[PDB]
Amino acid sequence: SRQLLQDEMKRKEKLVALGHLAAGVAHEIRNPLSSIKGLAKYFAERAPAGGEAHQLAQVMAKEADRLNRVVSELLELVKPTHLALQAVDLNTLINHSLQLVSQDANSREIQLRFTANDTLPEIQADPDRLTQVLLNLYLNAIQAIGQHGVISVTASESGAGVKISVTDSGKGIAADQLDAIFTPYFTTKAEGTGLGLAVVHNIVEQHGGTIQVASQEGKGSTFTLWLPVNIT
Amino acid sequence: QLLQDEMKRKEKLVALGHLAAGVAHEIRNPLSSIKGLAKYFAERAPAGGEAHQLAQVMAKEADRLNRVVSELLELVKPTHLALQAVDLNTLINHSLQLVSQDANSREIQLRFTANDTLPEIQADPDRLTQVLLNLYLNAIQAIGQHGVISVTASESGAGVKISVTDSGKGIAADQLDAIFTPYFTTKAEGTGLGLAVVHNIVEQHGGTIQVASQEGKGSTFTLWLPVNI
Ligand SMILES: Nc1ncnc2c1ncn2[C@@H]1O[C@H](COP(=O)(O)OP(=O)(O)O)[C@@H](O)[C@H]1O
Ligand SMILES: Nc1ncnc2c1ncn2[C@@H]1O[C@H](COP(=O)(O)OP(=O)(O)O)[C@@H](O)[C@H]1O
Ligand SMILES: [Mg+2]
Ligand SMILES: [Mg+2]
Repeated sequence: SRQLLQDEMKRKEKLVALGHLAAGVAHEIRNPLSSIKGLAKYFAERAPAGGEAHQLAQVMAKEADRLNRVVSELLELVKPTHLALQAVDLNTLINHSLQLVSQDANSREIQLRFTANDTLPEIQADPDRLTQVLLNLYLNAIQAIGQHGVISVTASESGAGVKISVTDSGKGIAADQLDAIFTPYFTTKAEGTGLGLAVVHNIVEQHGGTIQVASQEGKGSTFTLWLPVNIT
Repeated sequence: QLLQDEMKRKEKLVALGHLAAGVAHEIRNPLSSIKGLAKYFAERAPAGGEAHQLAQVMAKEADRLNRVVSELLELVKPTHLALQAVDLNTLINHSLQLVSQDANSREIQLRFTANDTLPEIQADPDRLTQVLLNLYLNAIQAIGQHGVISVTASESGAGVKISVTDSGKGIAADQLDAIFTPYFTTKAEGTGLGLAVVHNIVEQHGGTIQVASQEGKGSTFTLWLPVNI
């Protein structure tokens, strides 16, 4: 028995270690990309405007920024699961996230809607990762509405856990794309990282919850989150 | 359930491979164009100036990013096969036995007939067992209760064919290749990595996997593996 546990512990250790080394390699990819992004901006600025050199240098800079954001999200995904659990009231966390996105919503003329239920029970979760998830969903919704929209967030008690649903009024998603939407590296945006919903899924998986989506193209979309009241 | 954990770890390694190949593609298409732009700016700029040196620096940086992405890919590259002689009858039986209790409780019938004349192939038993377990679990999920699971093994050419047929719930034909793509799944819970592991192991061995499915009727998955790699 002593050796068998030593064994299972060793296989688990090998997977987490591979994750740690992968995070390091990703951090080292960020360094030449950041160098490339800076040097491509210099060349774009110094190059004669309007020409092919200027266009190519600016496109390459934009691509290097997109690549740094892709690599940061990849690091978030490859990193071993590390959750700082805490008892959190969801109303306060949701309000804080909404206040975090308020300026960008008002700039684009998008309404933030959320009603709080003080009856709502506290959940065992990592508040920073839940923020990173809510913000990713909010950003997706904002990009999709583009202007003149509304975001409705609600929280309710489902069995044991809670369901936070974020509904937008944007372009929606076709049923054909309704499955590749969570697939890594898939995006319909030229300045998009197709890893935001991958990160959302990973974080909600580490929390033992579920992410589901219901969308009608043009009408809008709704992302529903189930998070357990007790992590165990 | 320590088996379930080992399965999950294999799924995570396959996922890391996919993520790495994706970042590599996304990083590599621009790289060549950046290196050319660097070369044009450097030839245009006077020798020794700041634009010249910085252009060489940008080129070297693109080459270094290629080296680092190659490193990530090599790190997630799967270990070579532990090639050993395997009697597939014994393996299929052990695989079904690892599923015996869950199939029994969920009212699932396990049917296999062994051919004594079936040759023993050079393969990795643990990985083949992983492909079999993945196919079986997917099949049980396809039908919670009142189903039958049929496995057949046969010689074919210079190889062997194993077919897993289930009553299940069926998969439409409009989504056939996409079933093998990693992170692809038709259930709310669950990863989309099982058949990704299956395909990775089969292609590692040197064989092929094919699917047949009638909606509402059931699904058949066929594996061809070589006798000597
Ligand atoms: N609220 C939404 N409304 C419409 N489409 C959405 C929404 N959220 C996600 N999507 C779709 O999912 C794809 C993947 O999103 P994600 O993985 O977060 O990356 P990105 O936001 O960079 O595209 C988007 O390109 C888009 O097509
Ligand atoms: N034999 C089958 N019968 C019915 N549906 C299947 C079968 N095999 C795979 N599927 C569907 O395709 C998805 C892809 O399988 P897989 O990648 O293993 O995902 P999972 O880990 O959720 O089982 C499954 O989740 C299931 O929804
Ligand atoms: Mg996004
Ligand atoms: Mg599966």
